[PDB]
Amino acid sequence: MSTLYSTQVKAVGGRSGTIRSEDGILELKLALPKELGGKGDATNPEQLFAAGYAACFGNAVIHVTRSNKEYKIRDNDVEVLSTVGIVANGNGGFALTVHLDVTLSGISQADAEKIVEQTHQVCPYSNAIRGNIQVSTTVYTK
Amino acid sequence: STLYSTQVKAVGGRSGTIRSEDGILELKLALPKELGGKGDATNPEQLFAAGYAACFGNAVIHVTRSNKEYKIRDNDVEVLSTVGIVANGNGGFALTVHLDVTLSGISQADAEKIVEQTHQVCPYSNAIRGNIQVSTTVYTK
Repeated sequence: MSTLYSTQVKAVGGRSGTIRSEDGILELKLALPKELGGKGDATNPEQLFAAGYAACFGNAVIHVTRSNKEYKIRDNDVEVLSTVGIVANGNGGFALTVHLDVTLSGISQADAEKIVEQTHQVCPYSNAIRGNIQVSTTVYTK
Repeated sequence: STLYSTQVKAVGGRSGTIRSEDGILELKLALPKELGGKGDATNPEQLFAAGYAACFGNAVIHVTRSNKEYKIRDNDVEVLSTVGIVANGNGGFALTVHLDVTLSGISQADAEKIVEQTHQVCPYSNAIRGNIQVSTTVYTK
């Protein structure tokens, strides 16, 4: 299959530097959080990953709910709260952890759990990290 | 032990919003024009490209300063990530990743060896190994 969309982002200076997409849409400074000896003035790779994952997955949730043909939902009926952490692995190394809190409005609990299970096969983030990060997921309805 | 943890809330998918719990990261999201959107705002692929390129560059700095053959400052490292989204063969989507990594003031062979070492260190490269075959080109400027 051919690539549906591609984008480029330039990062200079590591976790204390800057990032800027080539189209200028995304441009912001980075800072080490206080937990890693920084100020926390600005975002960080974990925050950026958390945001992109939560947004991909929520969109895939909408996409799966609508392909199942049962529920009437609008986009804002889906909320994903991602928790992204960085832990120590091996000797001195670092690994990521991900937990997803998925809240669906106007859907039964069993259907929401089945929907969320389905979207893990859809969102490219989940497919990207399967087996390396053991993603945990809790499904809420409201 | 968990050394740092962050939370981001996303409402409405690729046309909605994101907001970190501490308020530091708050952005609108839009579908790109290639997918029929207006492209007013960022998207999950840009966010991933930005996070990945920032980790790898930071891990490149650490690896270079761990072999201790070159004295290098932060802005001597630049990572240009190319992230695409493609449909897989099984009713889902997959990411593609390419990294153009530019290291100032060091030889080509040392830069290639440093980048190879970094791929074992950056959590994002470890996060996707076996699912995404990352391609990498090393430049020395």
